[PDB]
Amino acid sequence: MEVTVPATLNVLNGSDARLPCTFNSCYTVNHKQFSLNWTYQECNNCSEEMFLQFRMKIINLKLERFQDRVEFSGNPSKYDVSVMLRNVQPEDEGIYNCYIMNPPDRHRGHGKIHLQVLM
Amino acid sequence: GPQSFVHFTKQSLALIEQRIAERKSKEPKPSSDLEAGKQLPFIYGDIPPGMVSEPLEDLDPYYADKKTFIVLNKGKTIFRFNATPALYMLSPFSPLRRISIKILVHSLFSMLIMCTILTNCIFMTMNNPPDWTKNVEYTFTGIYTFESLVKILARGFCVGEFTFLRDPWNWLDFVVIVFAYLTEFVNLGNVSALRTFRVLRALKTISVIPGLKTIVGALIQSVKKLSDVMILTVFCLSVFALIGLQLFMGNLKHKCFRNSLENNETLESIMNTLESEEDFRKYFYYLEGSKDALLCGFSTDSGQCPEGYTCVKIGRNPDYGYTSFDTFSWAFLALFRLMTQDYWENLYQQTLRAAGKTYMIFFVVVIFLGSFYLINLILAVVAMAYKEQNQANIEEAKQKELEFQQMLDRLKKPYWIKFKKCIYFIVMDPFVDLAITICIVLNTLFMAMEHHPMTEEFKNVLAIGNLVFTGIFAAEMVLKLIAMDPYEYFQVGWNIFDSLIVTLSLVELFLADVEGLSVLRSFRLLRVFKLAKSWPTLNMLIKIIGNSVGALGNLTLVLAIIVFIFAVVGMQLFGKSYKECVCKINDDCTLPRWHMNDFFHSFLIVFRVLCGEWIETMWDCMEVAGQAMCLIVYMMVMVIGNLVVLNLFLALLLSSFSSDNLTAIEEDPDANNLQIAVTRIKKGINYVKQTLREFILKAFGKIWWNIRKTCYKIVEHSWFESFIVLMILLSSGALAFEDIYIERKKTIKIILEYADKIFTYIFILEMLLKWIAYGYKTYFTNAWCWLDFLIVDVSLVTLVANTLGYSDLGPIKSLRTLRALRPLRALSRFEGMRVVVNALIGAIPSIMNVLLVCLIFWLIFSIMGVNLFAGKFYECINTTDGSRFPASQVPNRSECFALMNVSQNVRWKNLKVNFDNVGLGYLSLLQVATFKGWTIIMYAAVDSVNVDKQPKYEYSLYMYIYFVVFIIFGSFFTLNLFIGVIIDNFNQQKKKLGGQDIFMTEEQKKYYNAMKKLGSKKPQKPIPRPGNKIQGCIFDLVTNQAFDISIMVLICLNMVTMMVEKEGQSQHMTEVLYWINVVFIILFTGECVLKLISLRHYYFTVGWNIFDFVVVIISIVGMFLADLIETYFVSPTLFRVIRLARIGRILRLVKGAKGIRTLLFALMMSLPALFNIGLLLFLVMFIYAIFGMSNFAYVKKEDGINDMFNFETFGNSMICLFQITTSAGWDGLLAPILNSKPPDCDPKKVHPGSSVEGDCGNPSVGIFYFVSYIIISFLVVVNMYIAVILENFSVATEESTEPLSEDDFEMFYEVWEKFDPDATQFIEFSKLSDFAAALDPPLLIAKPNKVQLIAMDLPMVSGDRIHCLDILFAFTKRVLGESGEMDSLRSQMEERFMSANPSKVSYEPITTTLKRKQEDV
Amino acid sequence: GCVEVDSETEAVYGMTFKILCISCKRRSETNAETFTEWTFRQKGTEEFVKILRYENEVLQLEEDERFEGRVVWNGSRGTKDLQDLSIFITNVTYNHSGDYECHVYRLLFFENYEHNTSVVKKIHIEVVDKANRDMASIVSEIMMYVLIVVLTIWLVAEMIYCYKKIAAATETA
Ligand SMILES: NC(=O)OC[C@@H]1N=C(N)N2CCC(O)(O)[C@@]23N=C(N)N[C@@H]13
Ligand SMILES: *[C@@H]1O[C@H](CO)[C@@H](O)[C@H](O)[C@H]1NC(C)=O
Repeated sequence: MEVTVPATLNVLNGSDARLPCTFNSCYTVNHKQFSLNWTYQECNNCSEEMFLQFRMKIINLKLERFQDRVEFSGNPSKYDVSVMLRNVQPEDEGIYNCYIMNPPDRHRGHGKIHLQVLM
Repeated sequence: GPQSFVHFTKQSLALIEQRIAERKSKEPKPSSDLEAGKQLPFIYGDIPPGMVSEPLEDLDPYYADKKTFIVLNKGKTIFRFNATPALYMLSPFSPLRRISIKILVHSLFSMLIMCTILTNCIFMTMNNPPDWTKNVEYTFTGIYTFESLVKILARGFCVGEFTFLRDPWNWLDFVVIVFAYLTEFVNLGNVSALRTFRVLRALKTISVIPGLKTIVGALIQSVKKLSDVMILTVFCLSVFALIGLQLFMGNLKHKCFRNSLENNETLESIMNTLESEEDFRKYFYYLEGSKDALLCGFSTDSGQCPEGYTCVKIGRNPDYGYTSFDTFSWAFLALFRLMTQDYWENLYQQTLRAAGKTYMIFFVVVIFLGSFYLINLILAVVAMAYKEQNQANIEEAKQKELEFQQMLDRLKKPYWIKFKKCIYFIVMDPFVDLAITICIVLNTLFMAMEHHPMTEEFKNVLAIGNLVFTGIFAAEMVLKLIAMDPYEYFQVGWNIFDSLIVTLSLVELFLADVEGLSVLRSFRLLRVFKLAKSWPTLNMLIKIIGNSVGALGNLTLVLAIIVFIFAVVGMQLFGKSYKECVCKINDDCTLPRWHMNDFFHSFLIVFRVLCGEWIETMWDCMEVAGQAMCLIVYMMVMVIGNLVVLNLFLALLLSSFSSDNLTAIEEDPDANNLQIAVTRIKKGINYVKQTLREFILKAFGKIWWNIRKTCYKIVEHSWFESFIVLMILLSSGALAFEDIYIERKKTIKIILEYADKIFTYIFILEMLLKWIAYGYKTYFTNAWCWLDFLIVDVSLVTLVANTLGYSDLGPIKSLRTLRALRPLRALSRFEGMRVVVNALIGAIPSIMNVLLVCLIFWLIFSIMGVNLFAGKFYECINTTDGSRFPASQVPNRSECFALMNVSQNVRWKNLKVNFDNVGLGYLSLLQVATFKGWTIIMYAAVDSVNVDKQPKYEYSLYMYIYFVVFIIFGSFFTLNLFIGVIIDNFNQQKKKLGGQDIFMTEEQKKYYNAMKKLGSKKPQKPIPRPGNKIQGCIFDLVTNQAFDISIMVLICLNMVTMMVEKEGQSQHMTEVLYWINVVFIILFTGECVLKLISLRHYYFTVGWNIFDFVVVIISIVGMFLADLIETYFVSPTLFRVIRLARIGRILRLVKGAKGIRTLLFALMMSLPALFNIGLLLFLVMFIYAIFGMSNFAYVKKEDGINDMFNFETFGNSMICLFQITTSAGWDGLLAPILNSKPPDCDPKKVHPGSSVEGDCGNPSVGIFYFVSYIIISFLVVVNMYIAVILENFSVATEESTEPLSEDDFEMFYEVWEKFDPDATQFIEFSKLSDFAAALDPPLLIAKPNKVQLIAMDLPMVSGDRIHCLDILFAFTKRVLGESGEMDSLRSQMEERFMSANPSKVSYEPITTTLKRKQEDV
Repeated sequence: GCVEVDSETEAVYGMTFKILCISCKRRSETNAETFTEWTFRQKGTEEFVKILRYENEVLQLEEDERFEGRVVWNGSRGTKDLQDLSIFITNVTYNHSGDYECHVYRLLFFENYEHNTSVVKKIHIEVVDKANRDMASIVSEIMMYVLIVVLTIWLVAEMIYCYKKIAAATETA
């Protein structure tokens, strides 16, 4: 599955960071079966923390590390699964992953963004 | 100028420019033989060694003025350029420009680039290329750039007249390299289409091969000649699509929904909340195994639905939604699919299930008019185009050859030798040829004895037989090898073939090569062609093959290139989609059986489209890759591929069967040693007869004749024949009633019994009467009386065996089924059927010889198929799901039976039509050659691992090659030969009865001539001008072309307003379309009223005016009667049939195009013959229908035999037979008739309400039935095709200009009055020499006129005088020629003369001028 | 396939007689579970009384003495999907004259759907003393004979007329 994300995303501290993610799946997005997991790790060999998941409806896990700054910013039926991180902080630097399953499409998609926080 | 060779030099250029300045200060065509691209005429001899490949001054004087210079290569090739500096930088003299010239025209300059192109092609057919291909792409681009640079470095870009950008092929390679560089050095994205752009490199083959530019030019010309037929096709399709949209709008949305819903639900909520395939199956009745829901219907002759379900019009259409008459666009698609007869039986059955079965009358007319007739028109026009072009080309070639010949004439004015001669005397050709050919036929019959369940003894028998034949073959090989010089032996092609085969056989013998037995079988089988020396038709088929690969090899090459290109582009655009979107076209998320994901399968799909099957692949393609591109691709493939294929086909036909053009052989040196040996053995046997008969002789009444004449008088009387015809019709019609419902109507049953008795009595009396008057000798020496005799004897035997009581005694029950031959008694009565019947018998000898050749060729193929697939088709399916088992479990037959023992619903089931022996081989080959049922056989073939091993998916993937080679040498080449022999035979027949039509009765001939007269009458009176100033001024306004043009534009707009009506339209659109129709009707009525006021009563003269009035009346009455049907009565079906009247106005568009009118007139003029053939075909349909009902009415409803479309009633049987008259679906009907044993059938099944038991059919009679029927129908439709093609060839060529105006008739009389002042209408032959010299052109005849005046064959009346009309007719014949109107004009001028001068005594001719001069000399 | 045929109406006294009651399904490919009841009122009385019931390959016969014995099953055997509810009378008497009612109770089986249907068929049975040949049969036989005779007569008439004509004309020359 083709997943389009910026490999590196550079955002100023305090600004809003939209993490763009779209995916080219031919099959129509069935909200009763579509799956999205947006996870976050600190390094390629570090632990992933799921912070948002599409199961029936958008589930925001409200991880303490993000406070209430995570928002969904996509539209699954339009093949957009982007997220928004409001008022970015230096600790938000790291790796963010968009996992995508669009049954009955066989292949799972994976986008990986390296978010860097500028002064 | 043989010594006109001059290095292009600066002084020559200065002279050019000087002369050009001379020309411009004072202010013809090029010799096509010196034109570039051609070859230098030999009149210049060899080239000086320093002159070749060097700028030479222009030879043609036409260009000798303009700045030009040519170069000739070492192959005498002419190459023109321009002397102007290229981009004002390179003078022709410059060394760089010279070296580029040297490189450009060089024989390594084509081979280089051609090899590169071919490697590029072989690199395009790569699904996922490795990374070598990146460097290879770079190098390819480099070579192309290098070539383009060399070209624009010796021709200039566009500065002058011989420059790079001039040739369109240079445009092609230019845009190729432009796109290449763009893609490679900008790298934007969407590389799919960008890479598709790189298939145009393949087109560069057409520019690097010498004979591939002329071919495409010819194709373009043949296309250009198709304008009228394209127009008529679009128009007819659109009209029929309007009809179908009117009659069927929304019918295919009929599914049957469950009556009882739960929990307060309705149709709207449900259709809103459901989206699945299971959820749809819960509420709508779906037949097991079907993606689309069962089409119910509202009428009583429509498909019924199970209790608990009501017919409702809701949901999407079937086939993913791509089949419906809901909108004009989808109706047009469906009708285009109907025109090409692609899978049209499914649309047929789906429309007859939703709408009533009475709606078939629409399919009959559509099939006949559209498919048959339009396709015949296309074939006719393409054949005329090709014929004439070929004829012109050959004529031009002959003229050039003649010129060349004329110019040539102008130029002229130890022990080895001993046993060698021994064995060469021993080669003994008059007998060993027979020996070895009998050996060959024996070998062929011997290999045709394999089957699947053989025994070991048979195996070793076959082994020893093959060994013996191989030894004999090698022995004859080595004998002829040593007997003739080995070099001489090897010289002869046939001996090369034989040696090849024998050597391959021996290689098979020696080592362990048993693996590839395919090649062994194939090669020893091909040996049969050695019979072509003594068999003319086999030799003709070999010639048809030789022509297609060696005289028309360029056309075949173009076909291969086009197929390759289409395959490649199909892979690039659609290949990824099939992998990504697979679950949308398949339930197991695996690629379907036909895809475009790699080159081989893409090629197979292109081949399928070429064969004729394109609708199904296209639906899957639309699902995975969108409608637009899929449609475009498939339509381009269809049209272009079919064009090229028909061109190749017709080229083969004309070239090969031009026997008269290929008959130049001298006296046969050796009548084949078959004939020599035949004479020798005849002499020998006559000898032996003589000596053996010698040894045998040594060892040992006025009442009777009156009765005869009376019976004659009776049985020849018209009342009698009419009565017998009536009885025949009554008897035949009484056979249509013994359906399976005969028990419900018992009174009719008894009536029919006694009527059969009466009919038998009448026919016996008639037979006795015939014997009494005709006599025994005359009665039995006929083919009709024997038929009647047989029929009446069968009936009499049945009657006597029923009255006696010994009925139901074995064969007596079967003999009763022969009552379905009673309709055959009508053949002798209707002359219309009789003419075509006698025509068909005339063709039987010629077809029989070809049928034999076809059978031999098929045997060569069926034996191969038997050696490849003997019993490998058995699979261990699951009966409930009908699904083959995964083959990872259940690998072999033993495992399948071990499964049977534990499970319950599995079978080790063989295919029904397989290759288990040459019989089923012939059957499978027939199915393949008709493209019906071919796919099922192919899937198993390519899935076959071994004899008892379970089939695996695409294990033998390349077996498709087998079917491809078959379809090419069977179906394509055999059909070519067939058509050729048929047209030759029909030409010979038409010539035999003296150039007359063979499909029309004598009465129809006169009707045909009268209907021909209606074409181009030509005497025209004026329509009267009105006396009244007011009426007259408006009349002038009414008859202007502007009014007509406006009316045509309104008719076109009316059509457009009709096209926009869809299904589910809002009330607003309904109302506004209603009102627009109202306004159109008003304007049409108005136009008519206005003309009836201006034109007075002269309106009803032109037939088109009468048609206009009728269509106006029908339109207005349709409108008002619809408005009354709405608010008084209630009928949906009749309402739409009434509204069908408005399509009448659309037909007025024919009034405009003079091109379409000719085609429709040809169709009309070819109706009677079509009518007679249709009568014969309907009669055959009736007899088969009755047999079918009697024999199959109780077979299992399996596949193609539904609740509808069975043989249970006459109507159903007819619907089935009309369907398979086009051969569509016959495989489907035949399949359930092949069940003859459990568990495929039950022979003890009780039918409620009857006494018949078994539900399975006798396979032998079923086969015979279907195969014979399709063969006969094929013959009949070939006859129809020939009829239409002949009539079109005639009509297109009937007329000539006849530019003689009436003033040329007056000047003929004004000169006549100067020599005959008495108006005696008779002039002396002596005065003819001057009368022809006093006429003005074109009737002028200059002195010496007498040489021509004798050759015109004028008759001479008593006194050596000639009549006026004799002289007039001879002169108009000289200027016009022999056209079809010429015999018609002579007719009308004579009858106008006979009615004016009843004095016939003075018109008798005693001699003619040609006969008179012969008497003079 | 299945055809609905109507039963005969005349029973020869002292003989056997088969009563037909056929009820075909709309679509043959469906599968159901049928059972039936038969009910008969005697000619001259007005009350329909049950006489039998057939289900699970067993015919349960009511104890009505008019049909004690004399009745056996004729429909489908071992199918549960009957489509034919005929019964057979042996040794017809005069008591068997009246009206017959053939109630079918089908139960179609669908995807997620079960439609308990029901049909009713009525028959009138009159017991005669001797089988009276049909009116249609005898009139058809008579028509056959008279047609044969009239066509033969027209034939012979034209024959004698033409014969006299030709024999006179040949002697005229
Ligand atoms: N399966 C096969 O033979 O493929 C070819 C094509 N496809 C079908 N599904 N058909 C239904 C029956 C049939 O004859 O096989 C056919 N009907 C036509 N007109 N061509 C065939
Ligand atoms: C009907 O009844 C008769 C008499 O008992 C019996 O012999 C016959 O087998 C039955 N037939 C059927 C169709 O059940």
